[PDB]
Amino acid sequence: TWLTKIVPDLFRTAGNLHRKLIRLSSDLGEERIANPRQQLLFRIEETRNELYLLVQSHSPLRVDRLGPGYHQMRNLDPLDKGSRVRYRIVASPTKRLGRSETQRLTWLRGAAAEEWWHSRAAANGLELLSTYAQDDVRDPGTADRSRKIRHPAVRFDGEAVISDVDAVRHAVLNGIGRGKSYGCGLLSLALI
Amino acid sequence: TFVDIHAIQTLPYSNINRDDLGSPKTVVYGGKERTRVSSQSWKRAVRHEVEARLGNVSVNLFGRMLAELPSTEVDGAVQFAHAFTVHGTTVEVDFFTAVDDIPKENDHGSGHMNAGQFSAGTFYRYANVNLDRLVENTGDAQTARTAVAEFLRAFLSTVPSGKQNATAAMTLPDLVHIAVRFDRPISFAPAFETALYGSDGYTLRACQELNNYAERLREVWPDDAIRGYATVENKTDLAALGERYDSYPALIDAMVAAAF
Amino acid sequence: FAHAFTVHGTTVEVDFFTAVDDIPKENDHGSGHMNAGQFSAGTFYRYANVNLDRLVENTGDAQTARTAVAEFLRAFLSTVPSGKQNATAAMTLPDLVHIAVRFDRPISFAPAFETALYGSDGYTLRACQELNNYAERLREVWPDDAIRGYATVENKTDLAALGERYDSYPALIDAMVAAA
RNA sequence: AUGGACCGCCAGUGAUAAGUGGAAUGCCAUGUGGGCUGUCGAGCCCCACGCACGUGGGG
Repeated sequence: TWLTKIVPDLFRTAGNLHRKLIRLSSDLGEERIANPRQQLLFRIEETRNELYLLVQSHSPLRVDRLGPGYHQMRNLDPLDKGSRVRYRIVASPTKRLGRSETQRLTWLRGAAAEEWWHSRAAANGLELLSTYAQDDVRDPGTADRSRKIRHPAVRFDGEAVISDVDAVRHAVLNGIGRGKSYGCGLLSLALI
Repeated sequence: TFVDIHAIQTLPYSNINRDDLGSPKTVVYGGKERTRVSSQSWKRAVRHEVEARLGNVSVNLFGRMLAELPSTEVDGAVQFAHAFTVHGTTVEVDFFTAVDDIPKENDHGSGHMNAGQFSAGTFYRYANVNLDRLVENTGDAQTARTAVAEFLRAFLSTVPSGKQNATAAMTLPDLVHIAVRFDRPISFAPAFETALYGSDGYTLRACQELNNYAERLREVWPDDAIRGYATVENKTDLAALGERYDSYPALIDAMVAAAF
Repeated sequence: FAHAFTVHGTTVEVDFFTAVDDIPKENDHGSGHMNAGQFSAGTFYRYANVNLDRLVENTGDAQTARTAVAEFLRAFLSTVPSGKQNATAAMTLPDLVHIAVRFDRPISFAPAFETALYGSDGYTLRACQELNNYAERLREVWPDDAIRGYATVENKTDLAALGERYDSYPALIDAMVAAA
């Protein structure tokens, strides 16, 4: 993978955030499996002005119109088990259930979000997830370009001893939780 | 058919006309005294300029030759209003002394002390042309046509020659508005019956005030008058004065075209 | 020769000076004389015409008229009236010069500065730019084949309407006099 | 076409020379910003799976 610090300017909506992330990468690929996760990822870091954002990626980004005045960028290749390292992350805990008139949506509170998350990591890296328990988007009018929704993210943080390296790294590259294209998924680690 | 033309031409520090004394001529109008450039002085310069560029249409457009004996047409049909300032103007004294070149065992016993008056302001000029009688008297509509066009250009281009070497008052009007009227000629002089206040200039404000007076008079008496105006300012629209034109000679051309 | 006035409004600045007595007084030391002289500063607009037909008519020959015109224009740029210059040292070169060679009639740009400039900032750039806009608007309103040309100290603006730019005042004077 | 019609007040000009506003000067003496406090289930669509409880993919 490879990491960059980038910052869009004029961002009014989340979908245009997605599009500004894909229009700077020409050769794009998508390798999918029926039920498993798709194989960029990204995290919103400062949103009231322009919008600074950390991107994880496979294909190299170069500045575009109204981009940075420079191409930071580093290419990284990943992490010994038993050792603790800093984590991080935004995701959307949900419960899907039959809806009157299907619906994404202990169990809310800060304890089934912790249950949900450590479910997400599973045998990979053991961690503690900052529990949130509370973003809107609409289509920019372009045909076949989504529509309008709501949503709710949660950020999580600390050091996460990993129990399987290739598989937590697998999780780092695949992403944790739905809506990866709308801010979620990216797990960030650092040595303790 | 009456072609009349209004100009808002400003003049820097100058003394174009003066009294039997040195001070310039003034109307007391709207309660506020205001310097003026008398009609005959201005007319003389325009007539001299027309006759110079044109190489008896001068006895027709202008009533008669001053140095020729009357040829039964003393009336000139053309009417020249006396130019007067948009605002009230106080007479500005300029004290001056001519220097004696030969020096005595004395310094500065200057050759001649005196003081002459000058003034500056934005004069609101205006004129009229009785087109029909000009055609009936001149005969050919074409000579009349060339003469009318050249008379308007002379009205615009010229400035009187008076104390001009001491004050280069040569200037072009900021606004001209030629209105081919069939009912009767009308001067927008009452637009300035209330002299404008100062410190921000007067060209722009006098331009829209004259625009307000043209809207109101056009409102009370809607007419078939063909109108148009050219300005040195593109910042403000004056829809009541008619269609705007890119320049003065283009304007004069369109209104000479409109009379016939 | 027009009266050079300021582009901007100027209040008369008063300076209070006291000529000092030199021998010390035994008891009361005071000024020998004390008064207040008025001074002022600003960016003047200057204008002048030369009627070539009359100057050629006066000198008779066109060659002495040519030297007289070039010499006049150079004097117009170089000279300063010298009024209390020993106490103020007001010697200065004009910030901008614009020679036009017109055939129909001379036109002063004094109406361009009838609306006084507000202030707080340097009037030179705004005065040059305003004279530029008025020269542009007059060339559009009153079309003419007059040979124009200018020379300026500031390089912050191109001033397109003032004609062909020349690097120096003598080059400009020589070009426009040679053009007439 | 009006005691009117036609009709320039106008040619020229340095306001000049000379000039310290100068000497002296603490805004000083006094002061808590204090008490209170774990950050721990609707969400619009497409598709794949499902033990139709629910999982996951993408927008």
